[PDB]
Amino acid sequence: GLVVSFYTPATDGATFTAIAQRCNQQFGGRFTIAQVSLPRSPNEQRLQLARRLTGNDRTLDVMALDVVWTAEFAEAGWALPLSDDPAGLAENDAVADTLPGPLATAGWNHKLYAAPVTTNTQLLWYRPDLVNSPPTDWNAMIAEAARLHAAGEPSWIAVQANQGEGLVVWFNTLLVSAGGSVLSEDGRHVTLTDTPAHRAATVSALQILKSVATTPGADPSITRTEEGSARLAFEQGKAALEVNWPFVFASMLENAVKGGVPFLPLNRIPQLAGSINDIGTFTPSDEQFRIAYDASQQVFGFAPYPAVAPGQPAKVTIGGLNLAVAKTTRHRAEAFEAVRCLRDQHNQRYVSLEGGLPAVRASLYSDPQFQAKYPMHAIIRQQLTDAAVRPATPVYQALSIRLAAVLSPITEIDPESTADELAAQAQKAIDGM
Ligand SMILES: O[C@@H]1[C@@H](O)[C@@H](O[C@H]2O[C@H](CF)[C@@H](O)[C@@H](O)[C@@H]2O)O[C@H](CF)[C@H]1O
Repeated sequence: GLVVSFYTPATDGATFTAIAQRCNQQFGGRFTIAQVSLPRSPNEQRLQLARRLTGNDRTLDVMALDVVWTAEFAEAGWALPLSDDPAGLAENDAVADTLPGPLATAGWNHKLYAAPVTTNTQLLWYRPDLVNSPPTDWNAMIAEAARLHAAGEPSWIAVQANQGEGLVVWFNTLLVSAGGSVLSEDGRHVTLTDTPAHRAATVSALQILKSVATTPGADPSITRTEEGSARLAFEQGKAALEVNWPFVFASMLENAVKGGVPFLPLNRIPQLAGSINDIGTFTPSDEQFRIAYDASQQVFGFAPYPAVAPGQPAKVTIGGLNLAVAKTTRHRAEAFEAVRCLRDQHNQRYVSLEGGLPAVRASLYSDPQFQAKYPMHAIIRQQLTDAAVRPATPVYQALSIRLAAVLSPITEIDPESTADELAAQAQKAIDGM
């Protein structure tokens, strides 16, 4: 029958292709979901969708949106409200058995405009064979990197952050962890420097960025304009401390079994031969998972994101993907039916355990069979419960571009003057209404 197109980030395309294929067996031949890839970069993801939306591409049906695009797509009319489902089932489905943090990212002006499908929060990943106890706060991270450099050990702090959205995410986490905020609750005022407490938070965050950027043994890549991968730096043994989203867990086991991780030669364990399937994905039996995870524990550990204020946890910026029905769709009923099928319990287990993307269904985090394959589950749920959020505003794309340009390169941050420049650039973004 008809085709429901399903646009997703390219890096997640294989995972969502698998989910769509499962969802296509359950539709009685009434319709088919066809996954289509978008570039890497949240901003260029959005750009491609916005061109199709303003050009009235009537073949565009369902979109996997970064959590920061809700306000823009809702206010533009590009994402239909879930109440536009002709069956009237979308809103109840979106909230049922779903964590509240993700749901907050899917709303605008008191209505839902998307159904959460994946969420995200960053953890500390470390080498337990080199780092005796994982740092609990950022001054401790700095000290550990220095101690490693002095011992001749890998000294990079690999943070998934170059000159774009990941850098804005890191800054947002530090800022909110210190008690600040980019914008006011209603999104209409810049609150980086408007009170002494807010200015103090912004300065504290900038001081941490600058300190990490200039630790002895820091990555020479910080200053340049090119793109590096924290995940790959750690897998290659260039860093013993990494701050990243939890997809690095699935990556570490898979690439180790393939032979791509020098300090974790799972490719030399006979019991793991053939645990890569014929499309290249690590798909272990229960016993193979136990063998690979036990081996990995010697060289790979995880821990909460480091705090800014010692003594209590960080407030970690939430990430993820929400499923929205485009206003261009010719088939609203089937597009909303597809959204419900894409986020069902079976496909949520799959998106976390094979795709590396945290599920949004609360039940999974209370499910011992899921917990046995997703060992980070408790820290992830804790960090999603008291999460920082990036500002929700229709001009987010312009705000993030202006913020990232001030922050980058982080070696050139000077906390007091950079704080004022940030506030002035943020103000230009929201002055564009
Ligand atoms: O498509 C990928 C995605 O771009 C990127 O997304 C994550 O970082 C972004 C940049 F900070 C956040 O804006 C986003 O919210 C958050 O999920 O890494 C994911 C895997 F962790 C991928 O699935």
